[PDB]
Amino acid sequence: FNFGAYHTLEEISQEMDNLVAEHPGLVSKVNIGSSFENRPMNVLKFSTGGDKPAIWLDAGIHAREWVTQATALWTANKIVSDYGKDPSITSILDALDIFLLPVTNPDGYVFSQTKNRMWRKTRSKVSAGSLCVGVDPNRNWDAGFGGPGASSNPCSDSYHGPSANSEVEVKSIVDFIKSHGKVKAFIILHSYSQLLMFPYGYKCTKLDDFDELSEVAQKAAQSLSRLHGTKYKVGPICSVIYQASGGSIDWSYDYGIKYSFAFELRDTGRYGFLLPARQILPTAEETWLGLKAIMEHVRDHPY
Amino acid sequence: DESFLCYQPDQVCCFICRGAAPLPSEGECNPHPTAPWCREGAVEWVPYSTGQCRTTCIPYV
Ligand SMILES: N[C@H](CCC(=O)O)C(=O)O
Ligand SMILES: [Zn+2]
Repeated sequence: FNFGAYHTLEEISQEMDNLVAEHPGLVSKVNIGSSFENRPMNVLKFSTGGDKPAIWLDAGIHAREWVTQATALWTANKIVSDYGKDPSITSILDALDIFLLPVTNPDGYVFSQTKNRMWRKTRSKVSAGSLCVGVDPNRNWDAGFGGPGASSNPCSDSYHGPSANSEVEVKSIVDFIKSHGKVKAFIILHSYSQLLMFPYGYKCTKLDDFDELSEVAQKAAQSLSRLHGTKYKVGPICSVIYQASGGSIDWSYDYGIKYSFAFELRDTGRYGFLLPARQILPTAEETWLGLKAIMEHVRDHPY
Repeated sequence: DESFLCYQPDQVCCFICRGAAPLPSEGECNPHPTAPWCREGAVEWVPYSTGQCRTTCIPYV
């Protein structure tokens, strides 16, 4: 399997199944729902066993950000390859389970690979009258739903949908998290801009855990930087990128999940969403150092 | 000079202006602190409306 190339959804699913079959005592596949076009929403669960808290990690909520899905897939392989050898991932997995959703919007991903390379949204049909397709799945969460930075126009790239959790992909994630009940970190991957962010996107005020989330984000950005010299900027969503009501980490934080972070991966605009395949591996490797720093902090600070 | 953010169907644009504000054709616009990306790209002063503005845009990311 070549982790340094973009793959079709069929290729991704096969590799997820190959991972499970070659590491049965550590990885399992959990289906949490289905897409609008009825494709299975499969999460990989990494666990050493026992009733324990968990970290949620997702990628590809926006179809066109192909470096995210590729990074999530390489990350799955990196956990299984390093478990038992690297002391840090080994001790992380003694304390916590990791849930990883590589392709959060499978319908959009396939549409972007076959018809439109810039597609962002889901592929649901609009309940109007509308002639436009799809909802922005990162404006559909119940956290300042409908506010600034989200549109009521179905033809917009930031359309919020008719109501919070209208998209089955999003409702499938919310239902899993609420049923699980012990999720302690929520991390979502987007591309581009090179930013490591924490709540609020729906408002520009400081959240209660500002000082701790800022320090954790700065430490992760530091660790990321050390491999290839790539520099990230850190801050709340609202001030470092833009206001964006109805986002996932605003929902997770307000639900009580304190370590809620968002990455904008590589690049800063030279290639944008069309990141060369030659940059997949360098992007995934350095992102792993940032991810590991955040998970170490979750491991060391139970709540 | 005041700084603004405008939401459009396919992109987000910031405007840094002196003696003007974005026109209604620029989308849904309100005053907003500048973000990192805005300062980097909005480098040139151009005649805008009744004044002058610097502007740059990014896609929803
Ligand atoms: N447009 C945003 C990027 C970061 C965010 O606002 O949370 C998103 O919804 O993907
Ligand atoms: Zn995105």
